[PDB]
Amino acid sequence: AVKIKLTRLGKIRNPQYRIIVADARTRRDGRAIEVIGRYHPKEEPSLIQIDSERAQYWLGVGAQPTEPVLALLKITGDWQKFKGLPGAEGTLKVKEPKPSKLDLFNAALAEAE
Amino acid sequence: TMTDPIADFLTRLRNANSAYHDEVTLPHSKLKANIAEILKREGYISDYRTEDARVGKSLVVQLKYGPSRERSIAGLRRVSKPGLRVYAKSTNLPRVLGGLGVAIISTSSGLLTDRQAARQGVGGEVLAYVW
Amino acid sequence: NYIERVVSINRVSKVVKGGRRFSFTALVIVGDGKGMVGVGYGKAKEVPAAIAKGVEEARKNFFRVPLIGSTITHPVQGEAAAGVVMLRPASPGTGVIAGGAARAVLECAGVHDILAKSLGSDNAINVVHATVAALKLLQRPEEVAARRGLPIEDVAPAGMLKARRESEALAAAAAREGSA
Amino acid sequence: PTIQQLVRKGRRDKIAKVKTAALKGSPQRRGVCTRVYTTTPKKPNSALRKVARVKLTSQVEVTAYIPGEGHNLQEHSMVLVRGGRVKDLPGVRYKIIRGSLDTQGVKNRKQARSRYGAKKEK
Amino acid sequence: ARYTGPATRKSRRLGVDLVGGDQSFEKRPYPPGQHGRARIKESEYRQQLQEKQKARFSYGVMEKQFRRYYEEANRQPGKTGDNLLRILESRLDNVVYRAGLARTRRMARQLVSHGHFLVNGVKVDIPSYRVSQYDIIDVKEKSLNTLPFQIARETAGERPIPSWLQVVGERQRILVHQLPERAQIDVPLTEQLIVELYSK
Amino acid sequence: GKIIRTTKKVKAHDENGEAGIGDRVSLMETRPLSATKRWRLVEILEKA
RNA sequence: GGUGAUGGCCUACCAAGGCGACGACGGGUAGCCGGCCUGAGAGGGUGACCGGCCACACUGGGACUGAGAUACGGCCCAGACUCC
RNA sequence: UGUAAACCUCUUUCAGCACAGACGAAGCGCAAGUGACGGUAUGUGCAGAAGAAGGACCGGCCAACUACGUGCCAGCAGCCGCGGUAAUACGUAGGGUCCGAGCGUUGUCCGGAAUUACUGGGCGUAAAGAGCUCGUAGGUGGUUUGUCGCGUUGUUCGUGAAAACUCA
Repeated sequence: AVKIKLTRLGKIRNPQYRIIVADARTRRDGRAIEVIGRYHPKEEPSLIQIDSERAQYWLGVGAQPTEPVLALLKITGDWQKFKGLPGAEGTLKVKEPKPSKLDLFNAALAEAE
Repeated sequence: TMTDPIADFLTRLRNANSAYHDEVTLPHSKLKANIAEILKREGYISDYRTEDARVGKSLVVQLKYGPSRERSIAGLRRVSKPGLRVYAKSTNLPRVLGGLGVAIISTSSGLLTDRQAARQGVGGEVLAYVW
Repeated sequence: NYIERVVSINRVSKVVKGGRRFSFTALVIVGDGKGMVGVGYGKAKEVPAAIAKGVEEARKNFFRVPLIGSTITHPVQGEAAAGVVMLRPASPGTGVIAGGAARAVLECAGVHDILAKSLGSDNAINVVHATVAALKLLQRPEEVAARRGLPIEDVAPAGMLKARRESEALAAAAAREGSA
Repeated sequence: PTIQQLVRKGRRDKIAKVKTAALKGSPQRRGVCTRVYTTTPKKPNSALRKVARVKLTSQVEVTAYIPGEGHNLQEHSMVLVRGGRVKDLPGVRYKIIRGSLDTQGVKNRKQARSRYGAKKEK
Repeated sequence: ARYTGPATRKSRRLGVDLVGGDQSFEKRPYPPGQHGRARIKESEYRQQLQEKQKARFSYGVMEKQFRRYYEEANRQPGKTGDNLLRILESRLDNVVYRAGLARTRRMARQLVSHGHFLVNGVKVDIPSYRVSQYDIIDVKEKSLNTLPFQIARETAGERPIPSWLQVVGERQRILVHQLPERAQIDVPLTEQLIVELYSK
Repeated sequence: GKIIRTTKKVKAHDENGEAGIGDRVSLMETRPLSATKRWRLVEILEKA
């Protein structure tokens, strides 16, 4: 088959995956075709990013993703879109953009004065 | 025999510059003429012209010496020689003296110094270095 | 004020019926650190004597250098008896990169950022003479434009002129902070 | 030389002399000494220098030099070898590391103990 | 590895105060030892080495850490002396010293090594931590009871504080505005010698 | 960097036995027709 | 004829032709590569990790099966060694 | 030796002892539970300098000097080479320097080595011009008009897996 996988990367404690379209008869850290996304669960809001167009392409040609990636697709709405179930229900939580360094410094100044 | 007329040209100018001669004499060719015109532009020599001879034409060059007999041409050297034909991309053009001296390229746009060739974007065969 | 060097001391000997009438040599380089460079091969039975000869003879035989701020114009090959040297400009903040002899020469001259390489005749004497020949082969772009009639713009590229302008700015700054 | 010569024949390079051939690319080897004796160096240096004649496990019989000033070594003792030039001698390339498998850190050496194999006074 | 031996020793080895207020240096500024007076064969290598030993024993870095900093300074696109010196003054113990809450480089190294400070909301028991622009080094709760530190906050009208730094508070809240440059810093020996050393 | 002119034989095919020797030819590759017959003729091109 | 397929892959017959000093036929060594190390740079050495290919599975041969076999933990035979 | 020391203060990281105690799992299940690492990582405190520094070298290349013992010896060494009672070169002390949880040694490779030199070398005497001619393959080729545009050169497209490298 030609499945959608996750490949393990990083260093021994924190994983930092990628999202792959590759054959099933390969290995885990093996050859690829077209990476499309990635996934950082070691973070709490747990990054997700996908090129939805090319994802829908590989879903058209007859891919067959695994459970976790299938969950991520349900979240982002790509699976919901490919199947037209209600529609691309956007469930994704985005990380909080944390404060800006400059504003912090200037605020501390004005607070001191 | 003769095989390298351009080396003949250049070496003859070098010999005559060392002997402090005033004017030079060669047979004539289109390529030699274009070279001479470029040199007359860049400033090395005063003037050239075409006299003639028995069977064919002939060049005559008028050199350029300092007022205190300072030679204007320091050094001179052919690079792309038969055998080792050296070609040049615009990305990897030669730089002489940081760019002071002059390369002499032969290109689709004709003979051109390195700067003119770079501004056009072109590159091609190299022929000589001058300083 | 002058900077001075002692970069070679061999123990020579003429030979005569009694024995060996030894003597001492020296090689001395002088430089203001601004472009003046002088060289001298002094000798005597006395090391101070040879050194002082080298000093005064360097102060005789100066030679001005075509500098740009702190670096040379162009690379060059200098030939002496067999001393070969391939000098070449650096980019500023690089350092006076050379061995012993040429390092002495250039550091006394005032260079701060330059390359070099000895390729033959390891002897300091011929090395120094070759370096000097190279510095003579140098040319100022002004004199180049002079000898071939064209102006500096068609004669030089832009980066060298950037260096010229910026170094003149630093120099006027230094002098106007000094006196003015 | 011309470029046609170069393309037709080439630039055949030197081959440098392999130093220390008996060890077979190995830093050390293991050895057993068939003899144990001493030998004199060349005419300028007048002394009497220690020597062995070892059978290596690389199957080559070779001399060796014996640093320090004492040695616990007779024939058939099993020692370990390292490499080192000694200018005083014609045909010697190999030294012995002291403190391995039979040899002892020669005594009272308190400076440069690592090279001879003796311990620290606490 | 924190060197522990005397600072007077090396300050006499090269005949320069690296702490400043060294009365034993004032007494015996000449070198130490049985041959401290003896004469010298001069050379360029000597000075080039001497330079970096002065620097690294001023600050605390070891040779390998220093060489890494040097490769970084040469890798950067500026020029090596300025780049290196900025990178090297960026260290945190030197920062707090030049702010003045530390009396000595050793003391700063100790206070950081025991984790007394707090950088933008994370504990920092690390001395070689660098500080970029716009970073707010507040101090944690219990830096109070350190008695000469109380003396610091009270009467640190000692050695001046530079321009690119600042202190604005009762708990002595530190602030950085730029990274310095060479003409701004003006600390001991210039380092073309050092660049040349590692250009060897 | 010098230019090297080189030589290379080829073994090719004509169905009708046209071409003599000492000629100039056009050519195109085809699927292999024997062991070491790979190119074919397109135009017996410049006469001799 | 055969193969999933082109092919002396194989076969009967026919003509005798091909290869080569640009080094065939022989000999010695070695797994190839992205890359690694070094070096100013060209370039020199290298192929441990990580990843892609290739060959092998006690030694040498053979095939079935099945979409697909070098078939490691599958089969037949032959041999060495071991075991009841 | 050496501000080294005791000495009076201070800080308490890291180890040590007590308590708490994770994310890693928008996940798997349609059951009710779900962490091997892990009761660790990490914080909270607790008593206190308390438990914690060696290795190589010193005539020169190569920053680092004296004394002592031995005085052709023992022995050292990468090269130059040092030892015949006064050695800064051998072994020991003091001392100093370089490094620093490492330190030296060996082995191999690149470098320096412009010491296979394309960039970047030479052939009168330093090693090197065949004994001299003829000429096959090969290499190289005068002036000039036109043409092909293979080499060559400029642009754009595809590709040059990812990771490595370099920049943020």
